[PDB]
Amino acid sequence: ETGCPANCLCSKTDINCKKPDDGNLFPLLEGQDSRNITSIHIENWKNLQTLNAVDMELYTGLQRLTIRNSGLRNIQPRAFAKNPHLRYIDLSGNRLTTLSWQLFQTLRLFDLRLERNPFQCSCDIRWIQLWQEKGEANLQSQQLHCMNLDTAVILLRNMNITQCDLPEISVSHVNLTVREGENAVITCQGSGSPLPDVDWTVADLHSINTHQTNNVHAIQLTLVNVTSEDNGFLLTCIAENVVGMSQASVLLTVYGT
Amino acid sequence: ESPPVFIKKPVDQIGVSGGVASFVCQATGDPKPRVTWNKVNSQRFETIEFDESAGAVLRIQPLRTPRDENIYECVAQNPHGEVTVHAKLTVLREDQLPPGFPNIDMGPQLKVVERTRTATMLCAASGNPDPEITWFKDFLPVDPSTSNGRIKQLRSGGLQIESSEETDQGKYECVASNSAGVRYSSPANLYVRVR
Ligand SMILES: *[C@@H]1O[C@H](CO)[C@@H](O)[C@H](O)[C@H]1NC(C)=O
Ligand SMILES: *[C@@H]1O[C@H](CO)[C@@H](O)[C@H](O)[C@H]1NC(C)=O
Ligand SMILES: *[C@@H]1O[C@H](CO)[C@@H](O)[C@H](O)[C@H]1NC(C)=O
Repeated sequence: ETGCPANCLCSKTDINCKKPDDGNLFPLLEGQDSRNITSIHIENWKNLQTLNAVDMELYTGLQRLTIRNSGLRNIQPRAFAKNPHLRYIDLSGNRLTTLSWQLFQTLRLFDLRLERNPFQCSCDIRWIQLWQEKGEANLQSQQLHCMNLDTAVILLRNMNITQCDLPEISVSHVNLTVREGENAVITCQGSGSPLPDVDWTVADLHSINTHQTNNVHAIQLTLVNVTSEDNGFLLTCIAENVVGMSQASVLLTVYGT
Repeated sequence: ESPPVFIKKPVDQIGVSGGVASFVCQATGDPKPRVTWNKVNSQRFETIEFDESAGAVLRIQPLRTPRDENIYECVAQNPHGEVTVHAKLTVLREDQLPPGFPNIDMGPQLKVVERTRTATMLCAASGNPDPEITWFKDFLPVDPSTSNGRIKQLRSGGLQIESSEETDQGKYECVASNSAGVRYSSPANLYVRVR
């Protein structure tokens, strides 16, 4: 009758579900009022184990997400792709054994809370250690723990994974000038451990373009029959592993008729 | 006791640069087998597991050519044996598409249905030969036979879900295929509301 989901309280901007709930479905508000919701707070949901993209996608205005002291075991890839204004996320007190920085790549986070989760020490959480050190999203303030395969529990700041750092990247050209109607070739290459994926994120280019592969991962970008509409385009390459991301770019210049 | 047999063999895919391709494998056996895909770790290559890890979809998106063109292998394993099947990925450029390559004329839309009510997701496609429509939900093929009888694929191509249940909620896409290749619609979510 209200649209507000059972055992939550709703206003036009906030949804609070803090009373113990046995349910396993994420609370969905019924109505097009969804895009104006800026704050969702969930707590004491012991059976809420997974968070799906489909649960988050309607809340396009969301700025603050709290899922706290509940049963959360995992979050689907790209769960937050449609919540670009999400700058505060609290996942403390759940059952998270691991977490990927890729979940957060599209967001500008001010606060991300991860205390009281059962993390396993691995290279998949090196990024968290790194965010801590560089003061990202208030991780520096937090006392997180992880577990080794021998069951020893340590402070995250004492974790010591070898051969596990940020990817490096380079490109063959600093700038590139081409005549309209001709071709051009350039290479981007990533290195590091573990070996990064490498992509030319160049979909909005108007010219026809092909991507071919070549302890280093190199992708050749071929531009064919180049058009003037791509003059001044920034050709961007990205190099990604589980630890983090590096970017490199080549300015394209197209001259002629 | 019985070694692994594939009850779903992956099929070759010819996709479009910028689009999606999927390969499905699933294996039976006693004990229940475990399957895995094979060939670097990429957001563009996603494995979605099902049937308690005895099934897996390899989903590649967005497609890049020529770099993604390859043979991909699904390996199934239990204590009585290990076995493998293969499938091929081709990726065409937008300017290379043959005239009858599948086209999505109108794709599925966002929909909300009340639980127990009927819901129909719509899809309409064209191409030459006349393209065959199948459905995917949460990156997984939809199998009407397990619904069961509850869910039908219509002649028009729509997915009809009678007696809506909570597990019918999810992200749906229709897939149009013919000898020229495969084309995915944009996704649409179906939400299942209370009562
Ligand atoms: C939501 O907010 C926007 C702009 O602030 C407005 O267009 C829309 O009518 C609002 N919806 C409701 C249900 O108040
Ligand atoms: C961590 O231990 C490894 C050997 O396991 C070594 O590579 C590295 O120097 C050590 N670093 C610290 C800070 O203990
Ligand atoms: C290249 O692009 C031009 C300008 O759009 C087009 O008219 C022509 O058909 C193409 N020519 C070649 C050689 O690719």
